[PDB]
Amino acid sequence: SGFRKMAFPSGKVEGCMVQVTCGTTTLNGLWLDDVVYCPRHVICTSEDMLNPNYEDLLIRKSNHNFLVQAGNVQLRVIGHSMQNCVLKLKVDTANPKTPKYKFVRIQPGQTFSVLACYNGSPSGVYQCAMRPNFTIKGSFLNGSAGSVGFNIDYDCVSFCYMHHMELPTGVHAGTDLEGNFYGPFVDRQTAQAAGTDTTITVNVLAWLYAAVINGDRWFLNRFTTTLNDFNLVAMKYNYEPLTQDHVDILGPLSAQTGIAVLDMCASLKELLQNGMNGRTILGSALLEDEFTPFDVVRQCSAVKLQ
Amino acid sequence: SGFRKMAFPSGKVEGCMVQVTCGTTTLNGLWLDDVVYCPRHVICTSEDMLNPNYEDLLIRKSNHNFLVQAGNVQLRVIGHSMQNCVLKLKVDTANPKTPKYKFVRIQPGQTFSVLACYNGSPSGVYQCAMRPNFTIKGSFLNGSAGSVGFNIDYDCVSFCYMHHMELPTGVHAGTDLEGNFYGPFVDRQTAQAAGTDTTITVNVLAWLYAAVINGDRWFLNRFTTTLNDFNLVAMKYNYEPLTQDHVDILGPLSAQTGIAVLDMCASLKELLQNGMNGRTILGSALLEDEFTPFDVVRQCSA
Repeated sequence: SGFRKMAFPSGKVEGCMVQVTCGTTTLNGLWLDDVVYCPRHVICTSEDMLNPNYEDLLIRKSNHNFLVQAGNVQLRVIGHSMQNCVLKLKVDTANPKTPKYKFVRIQPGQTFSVLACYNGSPSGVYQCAMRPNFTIKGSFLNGSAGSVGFNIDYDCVSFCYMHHMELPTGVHAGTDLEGNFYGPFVDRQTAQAAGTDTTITVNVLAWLYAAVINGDRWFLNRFTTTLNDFNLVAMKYNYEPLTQDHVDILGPLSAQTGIAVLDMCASLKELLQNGMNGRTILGSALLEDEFTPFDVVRQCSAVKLQ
Repeated sequence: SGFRKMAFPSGKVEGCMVQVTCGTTTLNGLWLDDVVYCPRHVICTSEDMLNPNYEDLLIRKSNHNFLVQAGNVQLRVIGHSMQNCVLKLKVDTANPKTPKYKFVRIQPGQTFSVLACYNGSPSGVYQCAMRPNFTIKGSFLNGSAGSVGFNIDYDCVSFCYMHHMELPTGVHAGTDLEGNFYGPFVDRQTAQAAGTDTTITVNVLAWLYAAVINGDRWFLNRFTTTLNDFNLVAMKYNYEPLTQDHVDILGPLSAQTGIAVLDMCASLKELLQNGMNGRTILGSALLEDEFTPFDVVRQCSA
């Protein structure tokens, strides 16, 4: 029992992290087969970051201006190219530790594990969600760029995030592994702001189910609301609107608990309007929105009476 | 910036997890050099768990009763001995992925990473604190026993916890890697209760320093206190005592932010006596006590 924000074991991704130097800048890269992926702003100097012309910066480079290290093993760079906001370095050696992998672009509300790295070395792992404003509420310092987010299904690693920068409100932005940014952000050291961040309603509901399964049930109401009725309250408290597809996703959690989904919505409604009266839910004083319904299912398996 | 429960990367520990089976009982083992460490209840049926005589149960086993499986390769057990509540199985192959390691017994309030495993196969990793009542609040299902807790210091894995069992409140109980339980618990199926938990005061202060480092500045007040006066309020609010040794541990964070340790004691005293008045600290409406001072510097400094 118990219920924790849990990250995937990071060993497979650790086997892919390398150090990428260009000029005087070191950050992290991802070594898959014979390609190293990393943020293109590794070619900037500290003078270049207000409005870099990345094409112009890159034609000034050659393979000799990149140093890639996989641990103490040197990787000879034999090609480079720029795809959107990621640099792809071709190297003379395919990574023998390459897992089965995919590149996927996740939707807001979906979670993933982050392996934070500095100078090519894994430093920590933790669980994150793509927020509705396309930021990540992470923990990153200077030198973390090129850290990646991922999920593991079976033995296949789905890479979904590569980290580029920190917005001044203390949240983080980055790209998929094809280099397309999540959200309206660009890789420059300019003034940009996260949009208003809303709460992921479906995930809050899944977390409440997790609380019920683990015995925390003080907040339930035998009351049924409607989708339209709930959504009026949702917009008042800056919650993502709830769709019928959200209700479908929560069907299995609903069967295991014997609490219908619109009952749980009425329970969540009452928490929004009245607060939690000084009690906690799963050790938390806030409504938690970074567990997906699948994340809850993996961690709270139960017998079904038939 | 940002502050998050952050575990150490699990790769070096994943290379040590094996599956240990004795009869119809399977749990997790830690393979280091030519030894596998696992909870001794691997040698029990459902019936034995009521009141096991572990010595008599073990002396009835042989090497061949023990199935150790590392991935797709089985290892031969070539000796077995019991150390307190853990079993040490000698295996005929030294783990080529053995990291530099040490075994440490940790104190309440310290944190560690847990690599939850089922059937010898890693499932997930997360941070835990050793509570003052010597339990942890983890996420362990049946079959997770033998999962281990660890810190990584440079190239070295300090193993400090191995999981054994679940208590009636859903908290978890375990041993160090010498098989000595944390807390008054025993590896038998009888009613045992976690003691009254207390808030790890020095960790709360460390978390407040982490807030200020991130920019959450509002709880500060230039009112101050003595250590003896602060603890009087601490006692009443079920907070652990704050020792001079705790004040020393916070010294490095004190000089980073510029806030004297007892000044942050005075601010937390105000937080306890009034509540937070609807605000949050580091995106929490509660005073978080599961980040040590070392955990904070790990996340805010170079």
